[PDB]
Amino acid sequence: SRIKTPEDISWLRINLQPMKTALDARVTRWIRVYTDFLVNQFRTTQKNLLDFIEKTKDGIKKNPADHENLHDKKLLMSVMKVISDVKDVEPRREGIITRMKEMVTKLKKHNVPITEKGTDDPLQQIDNANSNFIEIYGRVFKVKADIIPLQAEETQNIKRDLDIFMKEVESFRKEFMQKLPFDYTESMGYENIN
Repeated sequence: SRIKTPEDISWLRINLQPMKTALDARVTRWIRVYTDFLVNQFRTTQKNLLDFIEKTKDGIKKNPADHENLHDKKLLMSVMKVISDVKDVEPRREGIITRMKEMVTKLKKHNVPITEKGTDDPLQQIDNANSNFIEIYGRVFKVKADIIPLQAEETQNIKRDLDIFMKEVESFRKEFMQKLPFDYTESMGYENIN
């Protein structure tokens, strides 16, 4: 823009406006390529973690009823889920939220502020998702406190399984060694091998 108006040489008249416009457009393409992806990444990871705390609460709501199958994990629409491991995955999302908030602060320098001024959104979509996240983390914690206690018994079950199966493995390995070097019926060459 600061590039001078069409300057004419002494010999003939001259203009630069098409080049000026095309360079403006080129750097505008640069700006667009930079902006779109950053808005997308920050907003998507925020909506992701919001929904993640949602489904966390919903999962913590299922098991509190004491049953033998609920002593184990849960199975729903091809997804497998323990209570304790989810009590653990909750702080992981809580931790990603902070880096995401810094990223949204950076995004609050191009496009979240274009929203704040242009469309007059009093609350941006990311910050709305963030407030909802706070509420749902609270509710998650409330249901989380009740079913903190979990599968000591099932860990013991795993151990017992490993034991029994190793013992039968050992007996079968002894039989493996017995029948391993052709100590069986040997009538002919193909027979003893087969």
